[PDB]
Amino acid sequence: MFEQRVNSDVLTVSTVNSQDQVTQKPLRDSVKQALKNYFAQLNGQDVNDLYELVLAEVEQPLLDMVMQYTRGNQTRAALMMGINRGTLRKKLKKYGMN
Amino acid sequence: SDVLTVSTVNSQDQVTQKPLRDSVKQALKNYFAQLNGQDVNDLYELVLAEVEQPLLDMVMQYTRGNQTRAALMMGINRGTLRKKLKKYGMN
DNA sequence: AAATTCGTTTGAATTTTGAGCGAATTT
DNA sequence: AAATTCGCTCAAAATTCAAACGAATTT
Repeated sequence: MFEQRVNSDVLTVSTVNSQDQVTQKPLRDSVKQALKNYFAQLNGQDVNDLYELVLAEVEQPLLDMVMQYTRGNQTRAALMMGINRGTLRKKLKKYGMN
Repeated sequence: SDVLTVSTVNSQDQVTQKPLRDSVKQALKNYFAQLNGQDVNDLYELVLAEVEQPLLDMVMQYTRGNQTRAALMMGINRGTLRKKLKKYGMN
């Protein structure tokens, strides 16, 4: 009765395929494509912040949406994100979303 | 100005970049829509796992398996990296 | 009014980090 | 032959955390 939903098909993105059909592909693939395009435009420059770089780019929308979802309620937001309320307040401050 | 972007196509077959954060936002809007007041519980680990794996995979490819250079690129500790690789069983 | 949330401290648990080391590997 | 990396430890620096609690909001 319940079809298996793989973890990679939980957060998905609309894409267009070779037959102009709209399909959901994992968010993973978005991250992969972003990184591949990032690496290609390096041309051998040295990197030292890739994790923080990727992390900000992902934390900001996550907080944005979860704050919209809870209608500004930091306690619920912290509770559905699975992090301490203080950690959440910290992150929100970090991205000027307070 | 945006270092992390993905490729989009519009109805006129024009390709265009968009910030990765738009993808993340879309995926989440879809997630929240699909569940109807069901409880979300560990959304941060959820998203974080969805992002750490392709990151590790791409940086390990770029450095041809060299964990030390990977860790240096990412700006994390080599131990932290080994740990994360263990976590997603890619070692 | 009642409850919930906010805003903040405080100290404990957990995690990340650096540094050091011989073994194994790459150059 | 050398240099680099790995695999692994120790402990200390940093971060996350669960509690508080009154003030401030919301229900």
